[PDB]
Amino acid sequence: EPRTPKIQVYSRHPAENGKPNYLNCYVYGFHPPQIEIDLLKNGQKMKTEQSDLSFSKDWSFYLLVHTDFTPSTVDEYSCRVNHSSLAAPHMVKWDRNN
Amino acid sequence: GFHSLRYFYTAWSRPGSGEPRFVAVGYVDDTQFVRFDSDNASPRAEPRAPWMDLVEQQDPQYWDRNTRNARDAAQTYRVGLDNVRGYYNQSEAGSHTIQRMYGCDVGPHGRLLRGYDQLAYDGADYIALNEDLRSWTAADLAAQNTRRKWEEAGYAERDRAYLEGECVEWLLKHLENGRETLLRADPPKTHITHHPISDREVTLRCWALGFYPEEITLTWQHDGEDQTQEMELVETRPDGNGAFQKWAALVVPSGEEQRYTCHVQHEGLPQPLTLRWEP
Amino acid sequence: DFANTFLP
Repeated sequence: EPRTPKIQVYSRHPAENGKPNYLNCYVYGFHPPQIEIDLLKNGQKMKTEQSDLSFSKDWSFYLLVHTDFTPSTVDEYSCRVNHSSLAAPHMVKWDRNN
Repeated sequence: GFHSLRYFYTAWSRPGSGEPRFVAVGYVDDTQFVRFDSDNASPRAEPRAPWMDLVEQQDPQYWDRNTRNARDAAQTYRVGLDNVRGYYNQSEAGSHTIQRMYGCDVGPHGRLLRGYDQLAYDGADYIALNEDLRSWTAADLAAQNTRRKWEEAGYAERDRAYLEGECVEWLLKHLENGRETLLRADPPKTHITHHPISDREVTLRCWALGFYPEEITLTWQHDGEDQTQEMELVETRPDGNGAFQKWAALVVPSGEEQRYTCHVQHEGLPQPLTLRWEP
Repeated sequence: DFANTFLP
């Protein structure tokens, strides 16, 4: 009966190391609205901005979580989402060809 | 071709550990311009797009009017969540959600094409204003409780007066004041990526970045035959700076890449584009 | 402006 979120993790601009880009976690198609979304640096929570809750024609919600980030060689980036539709938090890793 | 002013409310209960929360956002076409969130200290309606930073000079009462509106709205949907929970004879233990979407579609000469005002409960249709703006459709028996009340109060007329008057007038104000943001069509920057999987199988992915508005069509073709049933097409996503991104991908025999073309249609282009992969 | 809000 809950609807499960779909997740995309991506960067604003085609990624290169050294350059400071923007890390995005787009989470959409879910219901009910309460949800926990975190952008993670090497497993540890980054400070982040979250968009104003809105929804689609079928009443399912969508959210964008986003932060300044600088790609490197050593550091892993993931997005962790927990929602009542999920048995436990799901994490999706950032991969410079989403 | 039309423009839209749309508002989106969500109210939802926190049974034990909180009063309900209420959030409101307004959009012109694909651009968000205002929000309200009842969780803030003394909550106010707030701007979310650049031209909205000048509304206070152009309409000195705008923010106070709309803040008072949003705060009344939060108070009545908090009661509304309890009314509807009783219509469905539900217990007080679980959380529930009311959603509302209303607004107007307007064609070129300030001409209203369609007004709407729809509510959902726990994510399913609850009650909607009919296209004639004078009657409501109720989704089930519980919602008939609401339709009868709203009929006897004559709320359809008040909704219709808004959708034909204020909604149309304010779309025009935002369109003109926000012309730089709203009345543009930024075409996508397109390119094709190539990542093989096996010795004789390849993925071709057609990218489109930074476009506005969100509407767009990407198609793959082989020898002019459409490959829609075979393509992987991701959902359009926001880039975080007010534009959008999308790709479409097709798995193809190695050495045969140049027989595949990606077709791109977007309002910001003079003419739809065809795209081949090239070393 | 926001519209009026009607109580369900």
